[PDB]
Amino acid sequence: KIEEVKSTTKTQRIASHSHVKGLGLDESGLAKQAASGLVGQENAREACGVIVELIKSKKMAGRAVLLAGPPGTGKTALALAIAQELGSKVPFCPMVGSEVYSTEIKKTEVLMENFRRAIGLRIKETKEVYEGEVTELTPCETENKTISHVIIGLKTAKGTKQLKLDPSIFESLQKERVEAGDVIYIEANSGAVKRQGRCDTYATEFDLEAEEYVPLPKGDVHKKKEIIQDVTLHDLDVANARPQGGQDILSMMGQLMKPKKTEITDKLRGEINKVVNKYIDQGIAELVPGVLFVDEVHMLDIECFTYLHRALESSIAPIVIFASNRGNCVIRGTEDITSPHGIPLDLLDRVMIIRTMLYTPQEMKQIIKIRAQTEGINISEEALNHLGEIGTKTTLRYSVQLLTPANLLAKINGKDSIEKEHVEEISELFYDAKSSAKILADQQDKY
Amino acid sequence: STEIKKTEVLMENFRRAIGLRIKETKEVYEGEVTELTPCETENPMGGYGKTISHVIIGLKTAKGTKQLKLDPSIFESLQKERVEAGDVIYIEANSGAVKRQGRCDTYATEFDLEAEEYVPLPKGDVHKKKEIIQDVTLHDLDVANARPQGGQDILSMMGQLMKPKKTEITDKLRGEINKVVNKYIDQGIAELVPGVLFVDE
Amino acid sequence: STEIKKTEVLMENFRRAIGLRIKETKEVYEGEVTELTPCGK
Amino acid sequence: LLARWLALFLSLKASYRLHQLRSWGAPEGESHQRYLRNKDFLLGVNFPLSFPNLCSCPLLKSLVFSSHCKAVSGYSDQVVHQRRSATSSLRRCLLTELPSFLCVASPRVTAVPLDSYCNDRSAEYERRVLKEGGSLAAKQCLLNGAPELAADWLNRRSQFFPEPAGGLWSIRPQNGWSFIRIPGKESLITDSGKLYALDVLLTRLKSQGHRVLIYSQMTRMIDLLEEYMVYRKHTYMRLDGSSKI
Amino acid sequence: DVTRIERIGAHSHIRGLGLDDALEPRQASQGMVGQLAARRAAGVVLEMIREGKIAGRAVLIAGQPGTGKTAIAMGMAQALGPDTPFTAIAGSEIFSLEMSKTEALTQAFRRSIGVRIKEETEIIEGEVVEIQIDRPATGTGSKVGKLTLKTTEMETIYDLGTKMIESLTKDKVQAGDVITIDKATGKISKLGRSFTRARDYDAMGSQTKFVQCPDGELQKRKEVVHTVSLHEIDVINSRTQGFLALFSGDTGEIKSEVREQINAKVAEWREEGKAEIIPGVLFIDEVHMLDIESFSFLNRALESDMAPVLIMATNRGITRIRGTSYQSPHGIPIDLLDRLLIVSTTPYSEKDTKQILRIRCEEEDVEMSEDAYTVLTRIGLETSLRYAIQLITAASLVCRKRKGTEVQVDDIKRVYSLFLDESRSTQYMKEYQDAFLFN
Amino acid sequence: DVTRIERIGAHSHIRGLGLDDALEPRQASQGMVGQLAARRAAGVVLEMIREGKIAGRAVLIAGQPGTGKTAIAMGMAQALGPDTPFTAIAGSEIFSLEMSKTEALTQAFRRSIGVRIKEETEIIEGEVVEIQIDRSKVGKLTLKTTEMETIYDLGTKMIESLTKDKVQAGDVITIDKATGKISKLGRSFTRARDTKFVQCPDGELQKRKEVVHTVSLHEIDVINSRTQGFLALFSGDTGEIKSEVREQINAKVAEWREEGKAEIIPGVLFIDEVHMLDIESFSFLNRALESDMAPVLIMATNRGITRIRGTSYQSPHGIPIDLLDRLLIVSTTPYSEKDTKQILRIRCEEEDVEMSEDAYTVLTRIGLETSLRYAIQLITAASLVCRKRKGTEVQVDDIKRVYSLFLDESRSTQYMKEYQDAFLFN
Amino acid sequence: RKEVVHTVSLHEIDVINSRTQGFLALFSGDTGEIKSEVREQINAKVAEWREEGKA
Amino acid sequence: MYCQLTSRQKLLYQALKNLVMQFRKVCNHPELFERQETWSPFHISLKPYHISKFIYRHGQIRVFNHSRDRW
Ligand SMILES: Nc1ncnc2c1ncn2[C@@H]1O[C@H](COP(=O)(O)OP(=O)(O)O)[C@@H](O)[C@H]1O
Ligand SMILES: Nc1ncnc2c1ncn2[C@@H]1O[C@H](COP(=O)(O)OP(=O)(O)O)[C@@H](O)[C@H]1O
Ligand SMILES: Nc1ncnc2c1ncn2[C@@H]1O[C@H](COP(=O)(O)OP(=O)(O)O)[C@@H](O)[C@H]1O
Repeated sequence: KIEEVKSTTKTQRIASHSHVKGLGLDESGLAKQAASGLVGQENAREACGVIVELIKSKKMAGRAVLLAGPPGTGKTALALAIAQELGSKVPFCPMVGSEVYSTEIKKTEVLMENFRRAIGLRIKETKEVYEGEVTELTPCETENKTISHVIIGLKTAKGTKQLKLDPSIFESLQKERVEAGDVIYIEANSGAVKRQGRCDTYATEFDLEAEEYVPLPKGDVHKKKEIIQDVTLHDLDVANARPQGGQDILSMMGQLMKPKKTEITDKLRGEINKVVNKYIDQGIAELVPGVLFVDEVHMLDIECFTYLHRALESSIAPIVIFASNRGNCVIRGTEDITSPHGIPLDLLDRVMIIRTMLYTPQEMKQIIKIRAQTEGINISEEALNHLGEIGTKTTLRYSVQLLTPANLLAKINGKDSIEKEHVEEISELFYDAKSSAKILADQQDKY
Repeated sequence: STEIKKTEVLMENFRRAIGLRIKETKEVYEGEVTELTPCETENPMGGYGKTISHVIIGLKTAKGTKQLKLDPSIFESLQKERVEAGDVIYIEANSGAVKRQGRCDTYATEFDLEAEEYVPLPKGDVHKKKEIIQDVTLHDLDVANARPQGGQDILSMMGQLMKPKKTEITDKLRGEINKVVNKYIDQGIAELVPGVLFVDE
Repeated sequence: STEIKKTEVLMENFRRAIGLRIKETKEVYEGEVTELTPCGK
Repeated sequence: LLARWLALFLSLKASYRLHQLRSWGAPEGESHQRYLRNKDFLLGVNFPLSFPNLCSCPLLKSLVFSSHCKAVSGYSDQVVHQRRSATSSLRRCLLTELPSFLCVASPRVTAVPLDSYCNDRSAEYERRVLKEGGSLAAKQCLLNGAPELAADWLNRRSQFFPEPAGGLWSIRPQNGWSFIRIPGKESLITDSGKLYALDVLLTRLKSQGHRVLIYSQMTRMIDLLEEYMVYRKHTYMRLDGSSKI
Repeated sequence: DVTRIERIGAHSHIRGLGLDDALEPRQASQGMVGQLAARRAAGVVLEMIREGKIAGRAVLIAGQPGTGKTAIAMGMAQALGPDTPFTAIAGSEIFSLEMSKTEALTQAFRRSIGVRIKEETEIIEGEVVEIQIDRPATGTGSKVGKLTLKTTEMETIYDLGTKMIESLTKDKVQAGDVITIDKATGKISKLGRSFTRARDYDAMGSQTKFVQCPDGELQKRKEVVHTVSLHEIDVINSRTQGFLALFSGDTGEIKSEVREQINAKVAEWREEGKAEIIPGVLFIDEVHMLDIESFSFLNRALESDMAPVLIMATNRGITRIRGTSYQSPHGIPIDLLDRLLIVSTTPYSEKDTKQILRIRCEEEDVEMSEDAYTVLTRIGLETSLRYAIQLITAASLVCRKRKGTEVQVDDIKRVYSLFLDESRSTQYMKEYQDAFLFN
Repeated sequence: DVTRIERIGAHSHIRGLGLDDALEPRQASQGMVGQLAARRAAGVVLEMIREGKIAGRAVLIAGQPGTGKTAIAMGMAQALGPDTPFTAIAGSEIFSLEMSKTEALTQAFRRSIGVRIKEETEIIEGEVVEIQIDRSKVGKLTLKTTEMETIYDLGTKMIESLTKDKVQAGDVITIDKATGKISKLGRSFTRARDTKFVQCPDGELQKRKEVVHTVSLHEIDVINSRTQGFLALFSGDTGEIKSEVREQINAKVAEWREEGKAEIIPGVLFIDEVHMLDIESFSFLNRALESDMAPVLIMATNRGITRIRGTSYQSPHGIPIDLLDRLLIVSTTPYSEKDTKQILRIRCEEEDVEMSEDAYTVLTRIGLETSLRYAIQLITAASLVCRKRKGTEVQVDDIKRVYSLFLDESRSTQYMKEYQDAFLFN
Repeated sequence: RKEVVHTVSLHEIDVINSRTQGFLALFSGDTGEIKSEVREQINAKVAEWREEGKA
Repeated sequence: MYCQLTSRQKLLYQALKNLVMQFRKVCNHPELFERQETWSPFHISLKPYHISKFIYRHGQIRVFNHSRDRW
């Protein structure tokens, strides 16, 4: 008789690049005219094609490319297209040029955090663990007396064992306030203890208690498992520099204090490199060297640019992508010196430059269409042509930005779609950079 | 300031120029302890050897001596405090807490040396009461909430052995303090005095 | 410096340039310990 | 830094004793408008909002609410409901602890603190002493808060109304100190659209009072249904073909 | 007599945008008057904020000093209401000594995305009849006990657990206390004493006002809505037991790996229906204070799917971008100005000026004659609007000091002689040109 | 194959500094070519480093960009190798937020002078054949090599060590007899039944092994600085290290040097891009180069007569005459066509790619039109278009394709002059 | 048995009241930005002691 | 009554689209296919930092200067 269903969970939010799904190549490496949500830019998309081959080759260290071209030309969108084309597995580290100016560590070292974060590593961590209901807890003592050894009895649905354990595990059980009848998990590699709560066998022993009870664990008490960890080299560099691991008073204390950054010594990266080369030679690991993308690179300091010379040459370093949108600009921190793209010529020799074209009106229409069917809105043909008309006079971003304001006006007067009168009305409310600069230059006596 | 951003030094001074005027009672019992006398019930409850209904503490002050009656949980705390007859002690009537000040000055001769500073006998009655009209700036509330001073945890002791630092107090703490001083101003508990900030130069 | 004011680094170095010259006898005992006997009472 | 800590712990004891003496008498000047006294430079107790006065006054203790070991969000209104009649009322501006599940970030990696091996019999006792914690005084001082608080904690089981611990033992973070995670049982619902649909039907039917049978194909599915039905305490019974006659 | 913490300030009369349901501005409504073009536009972006589907959209409000840019910003703050987060930043506030600019903006963004959680829990709310606590003669410490609670209708006995016993005894709970216990949290709370059992009593154990005995069933539900920003979710996750950092603001430059992980787990709580996400507004007032370093952060921050709707305001013409040589519109780089829609405000007529002064006098409880409004309207066109808004209270106070009930024209001419307009002070600065310093 | 952390980078092809015994460089060997003047000069500097006897000395490698000034400085590091400290920094790496700019150079100067010592240790190594224990305590151990066996009476501090570390019969173990530490190497192959497996040691069980060890002079400062020093060595908490501690440690090492219990091993500081230093930092190099513990330092620069940082003054190399007077300047030179093609062959060996001889000719033309470095970057991208084409070898039309995909700086700058108003600022 | 005179400068009373163990900073130098609420409390107290004749 | 796949199920369902009871199991509950593992951070130790016996005997200013440090 009846049919029933439900769904009310909100979507992910729509965003200024969420229509980008890939580079839209064919198998020859040519760009399709419009595919994967992109249009145009073939002379750049083919080049980005060679760079996604370059990442997936793993062979190179410190190769770098610069996406250059006017505002609104899609340089960030193409860098996102590279990120989508690599999929989830390979790390892509986004960065903005003004992020180097930390107040906690030198600019020159904030770049090394990102360089070490853009190299990914995969590990088969063969952990082993004890878990169960604690049926017994009995410490053992030694000469001047103090604790020396521990008995813990554990029980699970598949058996029970009377374990013999290190007195640091007793100190750790005491810290977690573990008692008989508690269900606990112990990571034997790490001394770590997690108290889940009392076993459900005791679930009504009081009318009130603060606990939430848990079911008795399944399988044997003592067992090992092949956990697969995805981690960056930076996550090895930092965890050794201010360790929260282990069970002692010093690590337990150092976890609570303010987590200031610190200027990591090269010798520690030397140890991490020696360690991970052993994990690769044992066949435990896989390395996944990925991408560092520095958007707005043109306001790195000449300190940073002169450090990038040494970084991009390092046989460790990840592949790099830069973006810039500047002409013959003065390089920040130099005051005297003007160069292409806001980048010193000394660095500009070290990058393969990808040149980004401006759009024709007939490409504006096609981006705007693809954008409207991403915003989730319907538009009539003369209305879409009027956004293209505006796009010839103004800029690509402005013609996109008029869409949803017009869609609100459309449904505020009950229509299903944007009509030209809704775009034409919206253009009277929301000025652009060009038209505002006119009225602001006319009225300049009053501002 | 070197500690904190320019605009926050202005925002703190904008919060110094507003005062609460908040009035409350203090009530306390204090005096030299003349005796500690637990009082039994001749019938115990079933299965137990003896039972106490209350403890009497005799307290003395320059105005007189009074036997206070107290619930028997006090006797546990009166052996956390190392109390002996002829100490001077006080009990917070709004809270039930008890504290020891020292041996009473009348006994400051029973040894030629002893390792405590002797306390003069309290004056006024054994039970004291007053109102006080306390005043605090909203900036005092901002700092007292941003950096608590009670020591019964390692974060507070560590935070109190470390150097004190001015910190960029969030618009959320300002928000919560505004929400609660309204709760008391509506009830007539707290007066408010919008003050003046004067900047020279 | 980045931990102290410029005038402090002058003052520290002005104080490194004045020396005390203290005389004491060095007195070393060393060897295998043959016994220990502890000997208010 | 050990003597710093003990001299601090005693100074808090001295603060409550000073505050009473400082606030309940006015015997003019000590030899007729002459002579200061021991502790007279300690003025940190004269502030109305200082801890001894703030604890002695019943009311200021509520304007200084952000205590160092509680998850206070700030104030909110609350609603309370009767089970019978569905009648409800509003509580205006009360403190709230944050929900028990916002603490969900973790280090990706947790390294052992670095250790200096050395090739000498006298040297290896020193790193051993450091691995223990270098005196029982300093160890008890961080772990339980002060050596008197440790000596007390060892017997607090024998006291009716104990004080809080002062140490690292004063702290209890929402997950415990370990980052290791066992999946929350609510995940059974939110992993299956069928099990989510079932929970809204069982809350529908339990509110209506109807008796219900559930049929499934797989004994491994009946295990999943049972662990859900146990977790929501619905009452349950199962008769798979592996049940005895 | 009574006076709450919030009082009559520079925008307290504004209570919304005064739009009809067709999204047209009424000539005077909700405290807004005149200014049709910008109020219309503000209505559209307010509707876009309530829709919330789209991320990182932005608006710059522009026009003369003293023409309601901030008025319209507060108008939409009140029209949006308290349940959806609106963060006001004056552009100077990001220049911290505790943290860098890109951190201070990332905090200002993430403070402006709300995660909303219903906490529903079962409470016991009752009056204590009696308690028994049992303690071993020495032993391992296996404490046990019983507690009893009442209402005006019902009462019952609870057999107590081990952690309950310490939480009860920690707060000195006793017969005659009224308490509210949360069964899931394991936490007590104290409401006061009932009038009854407090007679069988000693030298004082407490001093507070009594509370009436609780009614209905002894066990009852509670519901709370939390509004927790992404910023405080990141701070709580930055260090264990970090909860005080939400108030002190002392956590600087939070690890990127926290934000990366919270962006995932906040999406999971939406897909579980466990928490709502409610994207709000960031109002960067006076944005021409941001450096070109900070604008270049906004270029690439304002394209995250977690970005709030961002509103600038500014009053500057062609002026150089702070921290650089380059002249540009509004003091903003075209790198950013290309990305956001500009809403243009307009100067005021006699009608608008008089109508603004009239709605201001209503909120300040002032009576003035139409002649006094005529001269104040003249003053508000001969001089900037804020000076006229500054004579109103002074004229009401001079009127009160001479015990008048209504402000007359000569009360305003008195106050105009007494407090100077900038244009008149900067004129007197010519006679004393030898006596003021550093011209 | 698998990839370790080190992969093919901008200097990976350089495996030394190819020289005859005469300190004359042959045309191409050890992975680098040409630069006959600069490489003969670098040979003489490499001998001054290896001799060690002269202290506080400097060479500045200067010349046009792309001329191998980092190449010879990186080859010199490979030729010097382990067992002598070499440390590299970029000039903008000393500008710490957390440490004085002048102290950061003082650390760089003293990472790069080594102390070397030798110590003798009684080490026991063998397969554990059997282990026994009782309830004070007593117990018995047996160890085996391929050439002997023993039984042993254990003492209490060993008993607690063997039992703590779960040492089991059939392990192969090393016992640090001075310290009670146990290292386990694996299990014997004959007990691999019921992981890592290994053969028993050779020779006798108890060897009085000699260990040579080296600590950088700075690494002694950090050990001395804190209640535990070595944490601050790795974690970077070393900052403003108290100069009276250095005044003691330098004088202490100066007596170990001559009582003969230690020897000091002068290393190298390579302060790359030296023109980034302020005149404040040059004022430190002016004087820190005149003390016995100073290493030799190599500095590299590519600047003409230029404004020195922190002033309006212009001087050669971007260095004040103040400091240039301390040092010897070796000039690199711009490459000829022959050397240019030969570098491209060696990069093609190091990247492992084949290309046509006329492909090497057109790529050499591109190299001479674009100052080499851009042509080196085309090699890899050409091979990737060849791989897209399923080609065996890079052809001229693979290079002409990739040359149109990726612009050099000159064509990029020329195209930036067409749309000159569309980019921001000029 | 005697009374004695101490001279102590107002800054030391300001530092001693700045934190729980403030007197260590009189020697260590490691203090700065003393809260203005302390300095104006010390004015009131030191003026009060002068009116009470005690200092 | 109809049901969507959950956000986690859709991944495994596509892997099956790329043997009908192996297909039903994932659609019914993903714990029938793979149980959610007990996650924990990656645990690591470096080498212990080796300090020479010579440096430990003669090489700390806390030790070799103790007679001076007394003054
Ligand atoms: N080729 C393209 N294909 C699809 N979307 C594009 C393309 N070029 C630009 N866009 C879109 O238009 C806007 C401007 O591009 P963007 O990458 O932001 O420019 P810019 O490099 O100057 O910062 C973004 O919404 C972007 O996703
Ligand atoms: N349209 C308006 N309706 C009502 N009051 C307004 C209006 N425009 C401005 N005001 C009021 O006049 C004053 C000037 O507005 P303000 O927001 O401060 O100007 P702006 O931000 O543009 O410089 C404020 O007191 C404000 O409340
Ligand atoms: N002599 C050489 N033999 C082999 N490769 C060289 C040689 N000289 C330069 N190279 C290569 O050309 C690049 C340019 O020289 P480099 O030393 O890096 O110049 P610079 O330091 O001025 O930027 C080197 O990084 C290396 O890849």
